[PDB]
Amino acid sequence: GNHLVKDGSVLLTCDAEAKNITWFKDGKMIGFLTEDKKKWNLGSNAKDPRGMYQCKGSQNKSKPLQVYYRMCQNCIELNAATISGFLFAEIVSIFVL
Amino acid sequence: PIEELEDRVFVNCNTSITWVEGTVGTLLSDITRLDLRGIYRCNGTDIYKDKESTVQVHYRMCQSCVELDPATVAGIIVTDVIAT
Amino acid sequence: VTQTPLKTGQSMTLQCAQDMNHEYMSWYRQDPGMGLRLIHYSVGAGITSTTEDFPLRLLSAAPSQTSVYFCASSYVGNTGELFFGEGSRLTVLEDLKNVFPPEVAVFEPSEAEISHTQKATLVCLATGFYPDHVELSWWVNGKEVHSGVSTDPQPLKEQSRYCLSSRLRVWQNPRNHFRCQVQFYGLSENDEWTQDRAKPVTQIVSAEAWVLSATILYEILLGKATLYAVLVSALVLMAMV
Amino acid sequence: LSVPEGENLVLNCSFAIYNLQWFRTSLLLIQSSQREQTSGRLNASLDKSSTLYIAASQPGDSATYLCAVRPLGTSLIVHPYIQNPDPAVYQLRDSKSSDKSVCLFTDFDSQTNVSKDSDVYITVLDMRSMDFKSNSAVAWSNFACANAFNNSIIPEDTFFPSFQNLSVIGFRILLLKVAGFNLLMT
Amino acid sequence: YKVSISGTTVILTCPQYPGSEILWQHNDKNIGSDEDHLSLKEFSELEQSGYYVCYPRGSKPEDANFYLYLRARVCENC
Amino acid sequence: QTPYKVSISGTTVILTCPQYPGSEILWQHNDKNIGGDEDDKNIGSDEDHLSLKEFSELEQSGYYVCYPRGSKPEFYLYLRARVCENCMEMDVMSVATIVIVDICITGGL
Amino acid sequence: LCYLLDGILFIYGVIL
Amino acid sequence: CYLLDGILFIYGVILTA
Ligand SMILES: *[C@@H]1O[C@H](CO)[C@@H](O[C@@H]2O[C@H](CO)[C@@H](O[C@@H]3O[C@H](CO)[C@@H](O)[C@H](O)[C@@H]3O)[C@H](O)[C@H]2NC(C)=O)[C@H](O)[C@H]1NC(C)=O
Ligand SMILES: *[C@@H]1O[C@H](CO)[C@@H](O[C@@H]2O[C@H](CO)[C@@H](O)[C@H](O)[C@H]2NC(C)=O)[C@H](O)[C@H]1NC(C)=O
Ligand SMILES: *[C@@H]1O[C@H](CO)[C@@H](O[C@@H]2O[C@H](CO)[C@@H](O)[C@H](O)[C@H]2NC(C)=O)[C@H](O)[C@H]1NC(C)=O
Ligand SMILES: CC(C)CCC[C@@H](C)[C@H]1CC[C@H]2[C@@H]3CC=C4C[C@@H](O)CC[C@]4(C)[C@H]3CC[C@]12C
Ligand SMILES: CC(C)CCC[C@@H](C)[C@H]1CC[C@H]2[C@@H]3CC=C4C[C@@H](O)CC[C@]4(C)[C@H]3CC[C@]12C
Ligand SMILES: *[C@@H]1O[C@H](CO)[C@@H](O)[C@H](O)[C@H]1NC(C)=O
Ligand SMILES: *[C@@H]1O[C@H](CO)[C@@H](O)[C@H](O)[C@H]1NC(C)=O
Repeated sequence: GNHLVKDGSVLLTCDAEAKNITWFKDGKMIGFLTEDKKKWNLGSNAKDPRGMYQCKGSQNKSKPLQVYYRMCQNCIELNAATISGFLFAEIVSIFVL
Repeated sequence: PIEELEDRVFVNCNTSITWVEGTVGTLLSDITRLDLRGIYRCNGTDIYKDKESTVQVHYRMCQSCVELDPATVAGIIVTDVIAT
Repeated sequence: VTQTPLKTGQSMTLQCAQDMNHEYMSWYRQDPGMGLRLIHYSVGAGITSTTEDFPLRLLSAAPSQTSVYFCASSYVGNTGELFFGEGSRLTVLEDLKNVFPPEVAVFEPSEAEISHTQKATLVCLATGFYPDHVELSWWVNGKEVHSGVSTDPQPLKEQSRYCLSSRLRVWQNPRNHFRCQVQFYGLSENDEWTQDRAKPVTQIVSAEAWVLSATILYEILLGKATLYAVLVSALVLMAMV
Repeated sequence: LSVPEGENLVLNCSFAIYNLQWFRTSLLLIQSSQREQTSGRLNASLDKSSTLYIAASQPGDSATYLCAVRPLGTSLIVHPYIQNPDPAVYQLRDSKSSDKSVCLFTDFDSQTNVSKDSDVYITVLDMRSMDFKSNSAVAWSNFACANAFNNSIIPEDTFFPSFQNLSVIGFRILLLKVAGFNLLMT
Repeated sequence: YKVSISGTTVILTCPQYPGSEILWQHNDKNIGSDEDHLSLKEFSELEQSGYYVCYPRGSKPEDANFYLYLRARVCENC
Repeated sequence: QTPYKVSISGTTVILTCPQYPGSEILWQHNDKNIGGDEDDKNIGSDEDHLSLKEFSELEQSGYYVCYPRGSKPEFYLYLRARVCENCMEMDVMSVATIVIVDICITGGL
Repeated sequence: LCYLLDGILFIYGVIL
Repeated sequence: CYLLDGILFIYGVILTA
């Protein structure tokens, strides 16, 4: 059903034929891949690679894909144990007033 | 030649080793096998008898490496120095 | 040898290609852990279209298949080496209420374990999803790991619900960081499903436990200090101005 | 077959053949009339009118083997030698969003292999990276393991209890200095 | 799609296909969801990271023209 | 026996076969020929080397062989590293040089 | 399994 | 972290003092 685009490193595979794989970044040509490769480099999934990507071969193009990731600006587990830590750190730092 | 140990520079050999010591490493109870730039060589006989096979390797995978852009790590190293 | 890449009764096509001009070319299915069985071979056009691509196609997907696949090629008689390639698994679902995207759980050992054996054990658990078509693959360092891993093909029925577990034993370099995954060849995008309690597509799930979230929380503690430290260090610039 | 590591291993597969291969992938390959094949560490003496040999076995060799025939599987378990069995049971830190607890039993001896309660489920780890191998098993449910690992005869000396990563190793000194300004400004 | 950072409850908007009801093919409504919005509370990254998409009313599993993949976790204050 | 020489720098991976004083230098990797062609740009054809640009740390890892021309498959290399597109190998040997050079330059500062 | 030791680090910085 | 195992003996210097 189309949708040719699908450790911590994240790579996308285009299921097109092995003659041309072409990658569109944010709707524009950004790179070209050879036949010996089968994955597109996004890097570590933690390095905020958020965007909309889509691949093209000899055909027209496939269904566009989009994903979002972050450098963990909101990545927490706030139990009372960590509550003690961050709360005490805050109060002792601010006690300078 | 070399087989999988998920993080190791371990070498799969059927005969003793010949090596250059840039680093010492450690060998298995089976002295033919070695774990840890330095040059470390294996030496085989089973189908090469009257001759030898040889392997020199870059360390298999990485127990101590990470995928990264140094630019996207340079500043995160420079944090502790700008904090000085 | 290369290989790429389901409601009951659905159909699908499998592909395997070679550049070795092999004439003896076949397919192979493996019952995970105990058995491997074969599919008939075709030597050329007209008998059983191109010696290169020899595709495999399903007539009717059934939950009873429950195996992985292999496509093999070789020359006839010169050496005898039946060379193999990679593989993939099937999943046929009595869908809707039975199939869910995998829920994956992974743990860390105790302090006394590491203290007394110096070499820790890590385990991942996944709750099953009717039928018994389950997968599991550990992922560290950028590869699927086969060394030092346990696998049991049957998701242990509990009452019904299921669970399956695998062990990854191993620390002087905490650069090691772990993850657990499961590959679910779920329903395709082109088969029916009622959007209430909606459809899980073929998916791969992730579980991580290496300090599971302590490191991440200590990291976020930075932004809990950096911006305000910079602000108090920069508010003096009014006097500089 | 149940042997520790380092032992000589001989295996027999029972049945003028032209094709035959011992699968771990093909390792044993027979030609039309060749009598000996040698590779890796293994021996192969052939008689079609068929042997494999491991001079010093290792638990990595433990696998299910099959023999292929043409007209004209068998599983092997290889055990470690830990040189110091240390049987022990411990509980594992249960992650959040789970209402279950898991138990572990490891570092025991070969002869000392391992539920009885209404809602507990219980189940070689040839990790050659550690230059030895061990055996392990787990039990999980809803939970102190003292009553959990209770169905099997553990010996009386069993021990009971009472990229981001790279980054987090990085900025320790930056935190030490936010510890600095927030106190040097006083 | 749009997202929010604050708290252990996460929120996202699907502006696609206004004028008709919206249905989600993955992690649809324990969970609150409006006509064009989905609200998730106590989000664990362990079992809820995967493919996401929003479908209009009167649509079949093949009609999507956009797709989303995600992996996130809570902040409780942010 | 002078060994292989493998160098990793940025996205580029190179292999050397100094085992011959001349004659011919041909490469194979995973039962296929590589480096004999030059018209393709992410690999190199060299007087003694096999060159790989943008080495796929996950896919291009395998056995590498050295050839004099005219030979048959029947000194080998098995190569694995993380090359990606900017990563190298900060092995455990240099841990101090990574994590205490900061303190040393701090003390100098 | 070091966070405890950072805890003693904090208390010792406090008493210091 | 474990870097301060010998620095855990700032307990020691106050004992001397
Ligand atoms: C498979 O992959 C590559 C992807 O780069 C294709 O190679 C090159 O594609 C470019 C695209 O611009 C071609 O540029 C040509 O420029 C001039 C303009 O006057 C003209 O010859 C063409 O109209 C075209 O725009 C370029 O020729 C092409 N080939 C090479 C060798 O550089 C490659 O063609 C793809 N394979 C197929 C069968 O398309
Ligand atoms: C494998 O080990 C044996 C034993 O060290 C090596 O045999 C020597 O090889 C050299 C040539 O490299 C001969 O001149 C010596 O006579 C051999 N040794 C003895 C004791 O006679 C063999 O070379 C080793 N393989 C490699 C590649 O170095
Ligand atoms: C097969 O096992 C035997 C165990 O004896 C080994 O036999 C030796 O084979 C060599 C030639 O490879 C002969 O010259 C020796 O005489 C044999 N040994 C003895 C004691 O007679 C042989 O090495 C093994 N093959 C392997 C390990 O590949
Ligand atoms: C870095 C130095 C200055 C330490 C100062 C911050 C201290 C108080 C913080 C930093 C890391 C924190 C720990 C991080 C994670 C955990 C695991 C959790 O299950 C219990 C709380 C616990 C154990 C925290 C306790 C408080 C803690 C030790
Ligand atoms: C949160 C962490 C990781 C970053 C900052 C480190 C914190 C935990 C440490 C660094 C320096 C410490 C302070 C140093 C000095 C004093 C004065 C003493 O009479 C009470 C404790 C107090 C106020 C400490 C509280 C905790 C403190 C602020
Ligand atoms: C055009 O794109 C569509 C997207 O669904 C695809 O199915 C089709 O094969 C493509 N090519 C055509 C119509 O030639
Ligand atoms: C096969 O038979 C031989 C006969 O000596 C025996 O030593 C060996 O252990 C057997 N291998 C098996 C049963 O796997």
